[PDB]
Amino acid sequence: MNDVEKLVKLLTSTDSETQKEAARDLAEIASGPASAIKAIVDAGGVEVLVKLLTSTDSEVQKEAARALANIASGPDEAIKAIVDAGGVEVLVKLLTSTDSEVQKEAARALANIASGPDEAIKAIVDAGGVEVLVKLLTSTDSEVQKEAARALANIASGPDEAIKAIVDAGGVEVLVKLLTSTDSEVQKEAARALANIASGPTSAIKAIVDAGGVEVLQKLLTSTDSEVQKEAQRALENIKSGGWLEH
Amino acid sequence: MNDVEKLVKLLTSTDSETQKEAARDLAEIASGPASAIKAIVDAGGVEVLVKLLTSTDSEVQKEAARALANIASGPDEAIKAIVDAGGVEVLVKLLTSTDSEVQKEAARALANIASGPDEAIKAIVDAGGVEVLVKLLTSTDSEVQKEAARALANIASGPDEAIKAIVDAGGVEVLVKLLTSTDSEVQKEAARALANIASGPTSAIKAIVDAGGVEVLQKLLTSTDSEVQKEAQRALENIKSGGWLEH
Repeated sequence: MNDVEKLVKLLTSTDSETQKEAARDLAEIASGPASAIKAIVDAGGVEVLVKLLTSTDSEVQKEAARALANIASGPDEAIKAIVDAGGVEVLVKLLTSTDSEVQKEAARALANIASGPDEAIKAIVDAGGVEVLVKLLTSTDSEVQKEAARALANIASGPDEAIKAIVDAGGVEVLVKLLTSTDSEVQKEAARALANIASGPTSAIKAIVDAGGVEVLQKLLTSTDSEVQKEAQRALENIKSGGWLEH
Repeated sequence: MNDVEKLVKLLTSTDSETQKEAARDLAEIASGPASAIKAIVDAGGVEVLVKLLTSTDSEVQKEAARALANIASGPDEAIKAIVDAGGVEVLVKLLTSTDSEVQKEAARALANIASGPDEAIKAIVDAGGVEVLVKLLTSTDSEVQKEAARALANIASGPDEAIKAIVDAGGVEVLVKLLTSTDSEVQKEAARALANIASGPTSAIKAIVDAGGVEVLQKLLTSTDSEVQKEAQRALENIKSGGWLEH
């Protein structure tokens, strides 16, 4: 066995300390090159990490989720490995963990998965992750809010079905509420999510209009944060086009 | 009125000669910069061109379709203008024109539209364009075959639903048959379409396998055409991954 294969073996230790440490080392390795990530994938690390997500020890869950989130930030092949191992359905369940770090890592992993191919986003939608993520937008934990908003923004950059899922879950109204959040990062992600939702079907534009989103986006044109301004402008222009008709 | 607005006005002439000529000049203008294309769009040219598609004069239809195809090769905003004007449903109908030039231009326009955002591809799928395009893959007209295959390849680069539409229409078997076509251009497009279909759901991989596509792609690894080889290799690697599970 090579070094990565040894770490992956330690993930199966019966000692939480050993498990957490192996997952932590794998997470660090995953934060490196795409080649390092491919090493973990070829070593069967994803399947094992996905199993660790079901650990009764939140510490193990958090570290395994963190490793997968780092892996999910790699090549599409890495993301596909996670999806094919059934990792999305499990990460969606961890979104409701009472442990905030588990929630955060789970959301960050889903957000990274959502930055992948349309098939990766579909996996999240089919797993019912959108409705759960929308609920997390109102988490009392700022970090959880940020990751949830970022995940939704990425999901909204996918196919029509993904945006429709956000709309049906009532996410538009919630995201519009977050446009005036004092948490800069949250506001930026909420603005990007809406700009993306606005490039979808006309029905999504209608939801934005109903939520009074046009008036809120208009005020953000004066935001001192250029990223928020930039997203607000893109969202407004998309709204002006009216979205794509559902024929 | 500016020069483009004048041309767009001539499209409504009662003289086919004037109409054809205006559409032809607009097509030429559209083959230029993105700014030139935006000029036509802002002048309301798309709506008018889409109406000309319903002309009883095949000569007018062909020239209007040609102008729209050139327009569709521009910015996503140009493609959206076509979709929002109901141009896709009409172009789909022209695919079955007995006039080969109309078929070719209609297919080329749809192919260009399909190179756009996922919402543009969805419009084609919802209009039932996939099944019609699959039928055109066996057209006795080589050019029509090429445009149809190119359109399907682009459609296959979209969301899961788009690939599923190709599979349900029996397109996979047909595309595999075209892999051994003597028409280089057709073969290249068929290979790209399959490579794209292979990055979809596992069910699409299964269709490729059933069609005996793995063995045909394997033989193309020896093709003297590097593009075919390159697509065959990509398709084979996608097949090896097994596609994305439908959870």
